[PDB]
Order: sequence, then structure tokens, then C-alpha cells
Amino acid sequence: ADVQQKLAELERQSGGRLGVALINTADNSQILYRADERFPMCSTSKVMAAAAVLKQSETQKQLLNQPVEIKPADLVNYNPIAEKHVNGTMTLAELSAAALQYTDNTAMNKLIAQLGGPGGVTAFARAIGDETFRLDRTEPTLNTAIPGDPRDTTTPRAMAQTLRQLTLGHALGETQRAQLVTWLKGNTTGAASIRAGLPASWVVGDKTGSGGYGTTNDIAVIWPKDRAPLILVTYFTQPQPKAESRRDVLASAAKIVTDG
Amino acid sequence: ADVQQKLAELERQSGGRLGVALINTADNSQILYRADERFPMCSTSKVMAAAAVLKQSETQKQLLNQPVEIKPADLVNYNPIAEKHVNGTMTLAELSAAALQYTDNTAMNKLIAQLGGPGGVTAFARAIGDETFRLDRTEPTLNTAIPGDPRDTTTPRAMAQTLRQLTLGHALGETQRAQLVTWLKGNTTGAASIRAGLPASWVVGDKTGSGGYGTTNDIAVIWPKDRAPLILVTYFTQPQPKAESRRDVLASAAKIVTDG
Repeated sequence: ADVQQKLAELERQSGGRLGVALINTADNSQILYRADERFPMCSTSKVMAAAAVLKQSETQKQLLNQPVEIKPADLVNYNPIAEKHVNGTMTLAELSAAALQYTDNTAMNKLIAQLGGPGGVTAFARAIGDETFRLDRTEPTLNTAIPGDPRDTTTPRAMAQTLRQLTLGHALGETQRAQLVTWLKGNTTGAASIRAGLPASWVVGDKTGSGGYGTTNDIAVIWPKDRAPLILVTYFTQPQPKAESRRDVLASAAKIVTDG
Repeated sequence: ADVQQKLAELERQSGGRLGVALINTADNSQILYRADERFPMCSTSKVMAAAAVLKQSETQKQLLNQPVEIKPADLVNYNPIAEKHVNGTMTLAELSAAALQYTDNTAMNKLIAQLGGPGGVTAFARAIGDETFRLDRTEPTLNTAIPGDPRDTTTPRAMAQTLRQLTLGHALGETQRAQLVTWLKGNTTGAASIRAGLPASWVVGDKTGSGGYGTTNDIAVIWPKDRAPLILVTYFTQPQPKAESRRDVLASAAKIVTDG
């Protein structure tokens, strides 16, 4: 019948564990499902790392223009942008775009290094009021997504709140907020995830993630047709190490929580 | 004929009409399914329009930076970029990127008008050796997708050959070819279509299309992991005027023709 029932019926037929947090900024209402349980972020953690580098650029104006060397040994498991630049450079702007819009894992490692390692990402989270997020490893091991493992996890609630502050609130300066929103709206990887459960007319900026244990995630800012923005986090993970991706579950969850 | 059997099965179980053309540039080999039938292009026609403006820019060397007025009355039915710039201007480059990467219909209409109307887009097609493509209408009515109507149609075979010439051959000058490939690689709307049927490691630039009769299309240039590029066109249309989109059919077709 209701939203909670529907989400449980979806979760029961999915094989896995679903976590959802919606924030409707028209009235600050929320829809929550396992929203205080921990789920492996996978590449959704790239948002926090890019945002931390944007916050650095508020006091280092030139920062995003800074070139960073890419060497053969830096390449990891999925490098669609960085492989073009091996033995050359990418700017911090380019690395941020590559990480967010093309989910390049070499680029994420450069962002993490610019922050002083995974703990620097976590420190930024804490500085913007997020006490839950934790980044412990680099790419690609941050995606192992082992059930029960606290490394590289957050909760749906916390990530929805943070995404709201970063994209709609004042965690970042105005220029930086607008650049983050531009980046997320230009994502290439999201049309099968949250976006697939929403009407054609609605506009999305999002960051997907995928990892071990069939982990399939998406975090989005949604500009519905003729309505105030929504923030939606959908996290999903499965019991078998080699499970396949289930973007369709995320799309179904997004439809359930936005139908009413 | 295993791929033929699988495509026909996909088609038959989908209840629609499927067109496929693959070119493998490693050896110029092809996989073809209804590849000489006409299909409504819907927004896949934006590639021809953007390319046509790129061609004009080879002689009008400042054309891509030229400002174009966006009036309130220019908005049509899906304008995620142009609605931000009403009572202002956008450059032809910006309109091209908006059309291709955000599927902005106002943006497409400005490309068409720059070319002198839909016939200017057809004329460019003919100039690059495509004797099949035809653009007859502006947005949004080019998407009506009426069965039997030849308006705003092409064949999979012709569109695959043209996309090869545009993205990998010499229909455009070198810089313009590169700009088209950059734009297509940054598409936002494609992850549920051809891209969803391919391994996670492969690099894709694409343009989707959707319209009446549940028409669901995608045309792509694919750089598979460790292989020479492919061109893939997947067109799909259905018998009911208000049928729903079926991006999953395109993903299924892509998987079938690339599994080998």
C-alpha cells in the first residue's frame, strides 16, 4: 500500500539490502528506509573528495588550474580519462570532472592525494557537519564493499543531508557550489539509476557507484518539473561477492518515493 | 544464425520493431537487423544538425562563439539548458553541447534555424554522402514517429555509415571531428541504452532519441577495452501511439551484437 510497504516489497524481491533517504526541500520532509544503516559508498564518495578540493580552492584561487602528473604506475582499474594523460598532466579541475562525470578511479586517487589521503576526505566531511561518512582507502580497494565492513561507508541519512548542504546549502562558497552542481548535472553514468525511475521532464545531477557484492548506488539532486529540488540517496548491496549490478532496483526505489 | 535468432527473439518479445547496424572498424565487418528499413530518428537527428554547424564553422571561423538570442517564445517541450538563458544568449557551441549532451529541444531548433531549416540539415547529409537521411520538421513535431511516415527517418545502415564518417572518418575537419567526439562522450542521457549492454570498461559516445509510438533510439561510437572502435545504431519503435520507452531493448541489442 504505502511507501514503506512498497520499499519492503521491492527489497524482498531484490535479493539484497536497500537503503533510501529522500529530502523534499519544498517542506523539509523525508522518506527513510534503512537510513541509519551503513552501506559501502563506492564511487559515490567521489562527491566528498571533489567538494573538499573545491573548498581548498576558496583560499587557493588558482588551485583548480594546477597540473598534476599522471604516471603509468598511477593507473588503476578504470581510467577512461587518465589513460589519455599518462606521462603528462591533468589539472585539478580536469581530475574533478573526470572523477565525477566519468567515474575515473585514477582521477579520484589524485583528489585523495591532494587532500592528504583518505583521512583528509573524512576531515572535510567532519568540517561540514557530517559525523558519519568515513573514507579509509584509495581506489580501487575502497569498493570491496564487504558486508559488515565499516570501511568506506556512510548512511543514507547522512549522505542525503551532506549532499543537500553541498549542492543547495552553504557548505561551499557560491561559485564552488555552482561548479559542483554543474559537474553533477553533467554526469554521464546515471541514466539507468535514480534518473530511470523519474519522469522524462525532471532534471537530475547525480553520482553513481558500483563495487563488490553487487553494490549499486546513486546519490542525486533532482529538479522536478515545476517543483522545489529533492535530494535522493539510494544504496543497494547483495550477499554474494560476485553479484551483478542492479541499477533497476534503484530506479524502482526512486519511482516509489517520488510517486507521492 | 545465433545473433539473428537472438535479435529476432528480442524484437518478438518486446512487441516492437528493432533496427540494428554495427560496424566493427577492426575489419569493416557488420551485423545488420532490419538495417535497410526506415525508422523515426527522433533526437538522434541532433548529431547531424550539430555536425552540420561544425562544418559551417570550418569556413566561418568565429561561428561557434557567435551569440544567439533565446526568447521566452522559443522554448518548446524540453529545454533544460535554454530555459536558463531566456532573455539572454547562448553561443552556437553552447547550443550544440546542450542539444547533444542534454537533449535540449530549443537548442536543436536554433541549430536547425542556423542551417536554414530542416532542409539544411538534409543538405549536409547529402554533402557527406548520406542519401537516405531526411529531416523534415523542427522540434517537437519531428518526433511523432507515425508508422509508415517517411518524414524525419533514416535507416540503421545509413546512420551507422554516417556516424563512422563523422566520428572516425573525414566528413569533418580534424578539430571539428574531435569536438563532435568530445561532445558525444559527454552525453548525460545514455547509460540505460547501448552503454548498459556493454562491459563496464568500454568507452562510449552516444546520442539517444525518444518519441511517439514508444520510439527509443541510440547511436554510438564505442572504444571497447583493448579493441578498435565500433559504430552501433539501435532503433526501436512500437505499435501503440502512447507506448512507453524501452531503453532496455537497446541495451539488450548491444549485448547481443557485441558478445561474440
